[PDB]
Amino acid sequence: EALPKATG
Amino acid sequence: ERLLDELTLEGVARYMQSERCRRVICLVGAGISTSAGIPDFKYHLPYPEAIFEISYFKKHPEPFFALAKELYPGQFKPTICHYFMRLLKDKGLLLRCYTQNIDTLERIAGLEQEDLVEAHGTFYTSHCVSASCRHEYPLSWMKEKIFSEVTPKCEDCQSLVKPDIVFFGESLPARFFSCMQSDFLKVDLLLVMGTSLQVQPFASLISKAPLSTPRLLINKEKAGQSGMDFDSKKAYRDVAWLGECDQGCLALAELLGWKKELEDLVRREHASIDAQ
Ligand SMILES: *CCn1cc(CCCCCCCCCCCC)nn1
Ligand SMILES: [Zn+2]
Repeated sequence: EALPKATG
Repeated sequence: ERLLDELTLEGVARYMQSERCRRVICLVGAGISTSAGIPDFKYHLPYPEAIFEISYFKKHPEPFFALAKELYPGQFKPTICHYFMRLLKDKGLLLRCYTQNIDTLERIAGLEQEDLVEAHGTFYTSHCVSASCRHEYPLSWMKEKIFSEVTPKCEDCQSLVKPDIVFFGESLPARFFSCMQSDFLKVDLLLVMGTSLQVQPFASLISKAPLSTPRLLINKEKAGQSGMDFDSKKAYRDVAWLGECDQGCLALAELLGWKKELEDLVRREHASIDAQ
């Protein structure tokens, strides 16, 4: 669905 | 197959002077810009992390821009570490610099676009949040709106204008995943500087390298351990130098024989920045 996202 | 003789900074230097060390990848974080004035990490934030989350920002952008006006540095001077990476570029050793930072200090230090993976974007350009408009605005327009304390709005949509930073909850640029697929099959050395490897998917980058590839951490604290193996009996390739990044890069440059080069580079480039 989307590219990997910025996560803490 | 341990390519390092000793698990020390000097061992990393000796390995870098050998013919096996041709392609070096740098993974850098906020720690390499703290000595430049860039900081590391009322409005009723539901949680303090929402200041950098895209959903909250789209709902309530005022806290972020207030913080931006508060923490906007008066000057942008790259540090000794940035110029160490610049020396790596000038000597044909730098395959890529993956940065978590948004201060563009790698560009100002002289790293070109092909050298860089700005994994979390940049503050330099900004865009309208409407995907059917995407009107682009420069850092001058953004800085004027930030210091006049007027929320940036698009001249075509009247929508919110956001700096091209990857907020928490946004996807990383496609260039990240394009470079990663090729860069880590060939990497001879990982230089991890100024990051505690706390933000994904950036941190996972340290596990993409081959198992024989040495990895040196220059950071105020050990990080990336399960994975980083510094202090076990099976340790064979991971070195940790704890302290300020500028000090670690000074020491590594001197051990490599580049002390005077790095000194001259820093002096001349800082003079050129103060001149303009
Ligand atoms: C998941 C992607 N991501 C982004 C970040 C960094 C979050 C902090 C952003 C700081 C903004 C500073 C505004 C002022 C800048 C002046 C040049 N981590 N992970
Ligand atoms: Zn627009």
